Amino acid sequence: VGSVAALLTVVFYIAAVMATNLYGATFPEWFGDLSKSLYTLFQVMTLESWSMGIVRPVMNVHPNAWVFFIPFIMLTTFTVLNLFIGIIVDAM
Amino acid sequence: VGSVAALLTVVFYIAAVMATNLYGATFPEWFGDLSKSLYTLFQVMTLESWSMGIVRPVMNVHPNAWVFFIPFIMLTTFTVLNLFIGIIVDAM
Amino acid sequence: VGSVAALLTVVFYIAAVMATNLYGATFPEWFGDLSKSLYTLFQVMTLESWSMGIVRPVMNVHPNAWVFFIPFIMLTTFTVLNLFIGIIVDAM
Amino acid sequence: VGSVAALLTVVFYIAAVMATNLYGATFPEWFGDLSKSLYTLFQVMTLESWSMGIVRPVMNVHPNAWVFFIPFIMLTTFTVLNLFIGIIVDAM
Ligand SMILES: [Br-]
Ligand SMILES: [Br-]
Ligand code: NA
Ligand code: NA
Ligand code: NA
Repeated sequence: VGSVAALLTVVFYIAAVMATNLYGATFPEWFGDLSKSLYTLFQVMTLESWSMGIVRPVMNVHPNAWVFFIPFIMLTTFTVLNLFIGIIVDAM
Repeated sequence: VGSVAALLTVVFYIAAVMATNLYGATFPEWFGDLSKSLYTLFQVMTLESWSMGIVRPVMNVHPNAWVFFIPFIMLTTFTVLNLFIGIIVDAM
Repeated sequence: VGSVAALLTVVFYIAAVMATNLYGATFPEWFGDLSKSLYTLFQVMTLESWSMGIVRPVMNVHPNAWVFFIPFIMLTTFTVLNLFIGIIVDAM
Repeated sequence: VGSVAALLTVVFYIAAVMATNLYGATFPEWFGDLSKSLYTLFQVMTLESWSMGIVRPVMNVHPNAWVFFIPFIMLTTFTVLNLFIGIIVDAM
């Protein structure tokens, strides 16, 4: 469980650094600093307004933004589910 | 199953009291009384418009609001999933 | 699996009849006929805009609407998850 | 796991071709080409704004659009969950 939880933290910090660099200047409310980026990527992970609210407005400036966000979703959504199931099975 | 269901009820009432106190005055439609608070925190748990609809408007007045909401989500989303899986396994 | 799938169909039709009757006149686009109601309740089940998009506008006319929708969500979200897990385990 | 992952890829490409053909002319931002279609159908799968954001605007032009989208959701949401659970069990 600890290895999976540490993997997600490292992935979350690398992604939030990457997103600050890529979309910070063009989208400062969502990715203007590391803290705004970490909060936004958490929102993207929970799936909340990920496309209509964040990704589509971003893609109008950065067409390839889907190469960042879609894999981020596919990985974090799998890892979180694997972490929760892992913690539940270990507690049993 | 009963212990997990009781844990969530106690956590839900403490959070909705806390939210009434913190955000009630500045956001009365969402946290103006305990009943509005319990409804909103349920909506936050289901992930529905949690960030674009509630948390981002709140953070514009209370910058640290994420310290309340993010852990609330992480805990309730884990507990509910643990309660549903627990009820399914016990029925088998 | 068949018993769970039949339980959800009966619950979905009873709810969609109830919602047509209760909210049809005041909210015709969402519950004006049985077909619009069945579609809306499916959207409510997937959690999509359930509160900001449907339930909050409804509650402004019908304050108690949460007594219908919250249990509907709690039941269908549990049943669907139980049906999917049940179908997966039976296939193994 | 490989058979389930290949089934989803074939289903995703057939659906995105079908959606390009059906809704491309009337809704070009969402289904104007295969690339836009594949992105939108992924967003529909994650449940993000599927009804208020995409399906309801589409249904105002194509009333039967629900015959495409509802089964697409029911199938992909089941398959993805079956793929993730399958990958987790195989890793154990
Ligand atoms: Br989470
Ligand atoms: Br479903
Ligand atoms: Na959602
Ligand atoms: Na969801
Ligand atoms: Na939403």
